[PDB]
Amino acid sequence: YEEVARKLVIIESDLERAEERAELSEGKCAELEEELKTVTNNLKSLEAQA
Amino acid sequence: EKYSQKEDKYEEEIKVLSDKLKEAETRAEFAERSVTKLEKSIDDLEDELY
Repeated sequence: YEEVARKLVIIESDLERAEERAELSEGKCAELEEELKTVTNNLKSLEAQA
Repeated sequence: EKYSQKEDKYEEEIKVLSDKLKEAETRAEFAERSVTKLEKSIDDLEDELY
């Protein structure tokens, strides 16, 4: 119970971290979608310009 | 940017060709007046020779 309760806290903290990594990797992927759309739109602007 | 510079290099090729064409055409049309003047003088000299 204490091994699984402290590991429940580790696993809740690792859920908070796994979720934080879901949010951070999703948040960064979404930032990259914006960076990507920005450089894709700049590329389309430069490609249209070129 | 290289295509902006090519826009200029090609525009410069047009400008240079426009100047070279204006010279070639002006020289051709002037030289064609020298053709017609020499030719007319040749006909007049032939009328005199006749």
